[PDB]
Amino acid sequence: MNPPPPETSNPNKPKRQTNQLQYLLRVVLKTLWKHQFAWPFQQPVDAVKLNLPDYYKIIKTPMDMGTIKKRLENNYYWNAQECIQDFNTMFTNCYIYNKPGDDIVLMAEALEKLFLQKINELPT
Ligand SMILES: CCn1c2c(c(=O)[nH]c1=O)[C@H](c1ccc(C)cc1)C1=C(CN(CC3CCN(Cc4ccc([N+](=O)[O-])cc4)CC3)C1=O)N2
Ligand code: NA
Repeated sequence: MNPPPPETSNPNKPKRQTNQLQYLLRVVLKTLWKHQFAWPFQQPVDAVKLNLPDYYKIIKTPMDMGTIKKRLENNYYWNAQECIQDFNTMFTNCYIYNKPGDDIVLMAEALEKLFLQKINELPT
């Protein structure tokens, strides 16, 4: 079975709008979302439908760009650091669960290279 997916809204979580967060949504997420390698990462990992039965025995902090996209669009975050941490978690899960040189790890590295490309231009 799959665990419950990460929340994308919470009536008890304080939130802000900042230029850094606008940048993360409009530049970083939108650029990675359209990438030809984005598709494994655009929704929570369905370990049943994808035939990764051990996935959630290993990965205890799931994250994906579909969740991140909705958190940004819903204004879930307080600061840019929280959003970067979610991206970092997504990539980490891929590198931890899969083995070095796995095709999916090669995909994640290309997306991560682009992610860092855009973060290097994050505004003040
Ligand atoms: C980030 C999580 N994640 C992932 C995977 C993983 O390995 N590790 C992870 O962490 C898996 C993975 C993703 C990409 C690549 C290049 C290799 C493996 C993996 C995903 C998504 N998905 C969808 C399909 C599954 C069906 N198809 C074979 C296939 C084709 C056609 C037919 N038909 O025509 O009928 C039948 C069967 C291969 C891909 C995966 O396979 N996510
Ligand atoms: Na911020």
